[PDB]
Amino acid sequence: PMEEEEVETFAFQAEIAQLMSLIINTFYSNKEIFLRELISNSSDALDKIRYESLTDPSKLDSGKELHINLIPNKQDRTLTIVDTGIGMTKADLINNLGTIARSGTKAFMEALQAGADISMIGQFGVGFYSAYLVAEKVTVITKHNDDEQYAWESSAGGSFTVRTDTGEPMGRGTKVILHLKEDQTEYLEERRIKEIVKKHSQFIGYPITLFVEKE
Ligand SMILES: Nc1ncnc2c1ncn2[C@@H]1O[C@H](COP(=O)(O)OP(=O)(O)O)[C@@H](O)[C@H]1O
Ligand SMILES: [Mg+2]
Repeated sequence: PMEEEEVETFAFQAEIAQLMSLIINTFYSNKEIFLRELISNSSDALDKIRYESLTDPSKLDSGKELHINLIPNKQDRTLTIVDTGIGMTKADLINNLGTIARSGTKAFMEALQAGADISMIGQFGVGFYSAYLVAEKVTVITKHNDDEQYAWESSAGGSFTVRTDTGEPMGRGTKVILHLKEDQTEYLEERRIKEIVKKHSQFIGYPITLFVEKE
């Protein structure tokens, strides 16, 4: 019997859409900082569930281990960053990943126009959008204790979608799936991933593991 799935399409807030266009259509060196930004997000989400669990230990029923996994896939050209952090409810996903204005967005675009390094993006409260330095499409799968599993996705161009995820269940957390641009396949290489984790993400307070498919 044919399955039926609901999709909701949302417009990015106008300056977030302008920032995404600037990130995609301008050459930047130092693109590797995308991974620092996504690991930082995971670390923040791990902190949240860790503290929430102090008030309410049953919040870890959906899984006690607090960690980050990095999964390059050379066959489908994706790099996935998975955490067991707090996750996002549907409302969190729509509000925090594109609809609500970020106070730093205009300042950051001015800084970039004046020649700032793209590394400065996290300081402006818009670090997630660094994924578009290396990815043509991003899919975020997330599960929060309060709610069902959802999938957010965008290829930029001004819009994103949200749907209930019918894929593999996660117990709790977020997976960011980067569909890499053709010229950015270095970020599937185990040596390159280890290099940029060591350079930029050395003080994060949860274990990170890199899973490499046997060649
Ligand atoms: N791995 C994650 N788990 C939970 N929420 C996340 C994740 N990544 C991003 N988010 C949500 O998206 C928001 C935007 O992230 P970002 O653009 O990096 O800004 P910032 O980290 O400065 O808030 C975060 O504040 C958070 O609410
Ligand atoms: Mg961030």
